[PDB]
Amino acid sequence: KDFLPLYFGWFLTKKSSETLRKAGQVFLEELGNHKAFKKELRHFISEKLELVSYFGKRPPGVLHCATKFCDYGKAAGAEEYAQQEVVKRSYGKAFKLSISALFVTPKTAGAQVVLTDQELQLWPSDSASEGLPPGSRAHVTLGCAADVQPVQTGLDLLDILQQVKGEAVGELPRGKLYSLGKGRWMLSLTKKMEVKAIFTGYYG
Ligand SMILES: Nc1ncnc2c1ncn2[C@@H]1O[C@H](CO)[C@@H](O)[C@H]1OP(=O)(O)O
Repeated sequence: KDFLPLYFGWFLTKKSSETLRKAGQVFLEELGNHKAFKKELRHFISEKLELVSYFGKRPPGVLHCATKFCDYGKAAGAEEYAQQEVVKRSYGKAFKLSISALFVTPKTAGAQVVLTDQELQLWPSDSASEGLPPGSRAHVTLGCAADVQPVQTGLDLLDILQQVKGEAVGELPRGKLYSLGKGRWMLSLTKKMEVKAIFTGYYG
């Protein structure tokens, strides 16, 4: 047949990618320098940690929010995903993604995406997902620790939302900082950030 992409997703514009990337960097700088984070460094790893370097594996270019990992058809449900009318119809079209929070764990750094009803139509329907609304996994990856694979980022977000399912420990310029234990951190943005993106397929 025609082989599918490596994955489908929304790919941020240059502009939006810059803006979100910087926001992520600033968050990492602020968080690592924050008194509340320094107290819990023993629950984060095994003197201050520079989190921008810790998350050394970062997206090189434009950022994205993946929908369905297809691995060129080899992944289960890949064909069944690509054949959908709403996918074929939305291919190449513009969307705005809403960023609700930035998060950090011992494994990944990322941004939480809250999909619109329309965008959720593009979310795949193939135990981490249990109990949470559809599309909760939706994220943009900002960084990964050396031996992590950024499939981890989605799992990390889901685990975090399973927790949030109390009171702020800190105040950052962009919002409230929450300490969720086990080295997990969440910045809830006072103002949700809007990024512009195009739905398409990555081949690489
Ligand atoms: N098993 C998987 N399930 C869903 N998405 C995956 C995946 N493995 C890789 N991906 C996504 O596809 C890319 C493969 O190069 C990764 O960057 C990852 O994007 P992500 O960072 O947004 O999660």
